[PDB]
Amino acid sequence: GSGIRVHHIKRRDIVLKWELGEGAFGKVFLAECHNLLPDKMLVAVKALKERQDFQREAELLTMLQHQHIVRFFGVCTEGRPLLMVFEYMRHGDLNRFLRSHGPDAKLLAGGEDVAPGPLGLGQLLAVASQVAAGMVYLAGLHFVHRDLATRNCLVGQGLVVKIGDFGMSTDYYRTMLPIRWMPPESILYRKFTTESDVWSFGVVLWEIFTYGKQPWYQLSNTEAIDCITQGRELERPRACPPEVYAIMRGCWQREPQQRHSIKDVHARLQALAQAPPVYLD
Ligand SMILES: Fc1cccc([C@H]2CCCN2c2ccc3ncc(-c4ccccn4)n3n2)c1
Repeated sequence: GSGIRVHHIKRRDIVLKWELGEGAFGKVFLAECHNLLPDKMLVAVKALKERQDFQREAELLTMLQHQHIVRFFGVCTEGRPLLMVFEYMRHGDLNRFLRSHGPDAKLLAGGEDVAPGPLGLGQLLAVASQVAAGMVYLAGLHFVHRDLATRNCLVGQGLVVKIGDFGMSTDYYRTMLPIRWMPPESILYRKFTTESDVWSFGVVLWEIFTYGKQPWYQLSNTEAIDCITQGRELERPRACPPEVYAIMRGCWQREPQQRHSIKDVHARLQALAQAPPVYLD
């Protein structure tokens, strides 16, 4: 049948090195690949635990290509396990990267490409702008991401940041809803739209400027649901300038239609990134 051509990779061409991570996304390995882009190169490989969903995912991953979507190279389906092959993002998921650079961080981090310790305001803004740029692309295709959160973004060489997992853990509530990232219309009416992604992106913005804290971390899942549906908003992070907090708050309008577009949000973030406001205290 007709569909997107998905690149296939021979199995003897993939040499698994070791596991990088486990979780809701499956098992991810570091691997060498021959011959992807002409000689040998590191990639990330997702090995699937347990068939039909895989091909659909591979098709969609093939379609969704952007500077701020993690590069997908193709699949290996000759024998088990099924493999999906990605560019290797050397700094891992954005939530852990943020935490390792937070003030609270227990150890020093890096990396010859990024300084250890807290990120600059300009860098935090560059991280936010890049995730937004990714979201602009997806909204342009009417792709709705139902689990936008820093745990699903990846950080590569020199602080390039990309959306890393599409969602096709205490951050979830029993399906599993990333309830702390969800807008009122999702919780109340089970509606999720591109405007709902603007809300979630507002929460991502908060994650970034708290160096990866969990939204409403003091509260239970039902208590957080109470906050979200009663109109209580996450407080301004100490490292977050008032200009950036105004952007978050624009994302958190109760009425979806009064939230600013992701295009507008990205534009304001990128402007700040190019000229970061002075901010202390
Ligand atoms: F946005 C996420 C969050 C978590 C996992 C992924 C996985 C599943 C889909 C693709 N992917 C990738 C793709 C490339 C890559 N380079 C390094 C890593 C990685 C992953 C976990 C821990 C350390 N490193 N990854 N991970 C994406």
